[PDB]
Amino acid sequence: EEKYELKEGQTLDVKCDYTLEKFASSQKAWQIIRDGEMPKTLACTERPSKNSHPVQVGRIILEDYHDHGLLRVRMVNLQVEDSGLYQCVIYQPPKEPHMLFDRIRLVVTK
Amino acid sequence: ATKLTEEKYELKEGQTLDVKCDYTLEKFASSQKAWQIIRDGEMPKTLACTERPSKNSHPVQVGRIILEDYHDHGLLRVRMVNLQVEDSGLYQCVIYQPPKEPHMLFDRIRLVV
Repeated sequence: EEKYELKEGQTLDVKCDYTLEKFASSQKAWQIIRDGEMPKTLACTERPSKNSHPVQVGRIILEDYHDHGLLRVRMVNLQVEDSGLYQCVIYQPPKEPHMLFDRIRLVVTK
Repeated sequence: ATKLTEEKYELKEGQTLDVKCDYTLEKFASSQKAWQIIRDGEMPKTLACTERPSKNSHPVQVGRIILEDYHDHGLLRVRMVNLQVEDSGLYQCVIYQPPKEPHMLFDRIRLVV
């Protein structure tokens, strides 16, 4: 329930920590939580996740810092319609993803 | 947990910003490293960098910026001395690794003077 208020054109830059010894090479994803608590994946790493390589999907950039146990997420050139609830997960189909810890709320205004 | 990449430093004119940027020693000890400012609509801009290769401990001084690369544990120390209001901004430590994009070390620094 951390909430970040940003303006159009700005960048959200966050770090999601995970247990290095368990999840460093696990595939990971950034999701928006839509109506009815229904997650939608907007960007994911490769399987296995590559250390450091920036993965850019649309305006989202993922960078997995294997040596520090965190996934960095950037949402660049923000738009009002990016506003919502987001989370990092460990992406492991065909099982349901493992939520890493928490969700955040992003609010983008003009 | 999920947190902002930046860490906020609120300081007064005349004081010194003194931060550490940890890195993986066995990968990056000799790599050239830099302190950059992140301005809106521009590429990150290096204000000071180590030599290539980076020397153990010897300070590099550019204006009021002091860089020190400690090879005992793999840590880049950055100071900005005699701080001015105009120093306020968003900064990062990076490791150069051409032809890849520079690799950012955590945490970014949100400086408010």
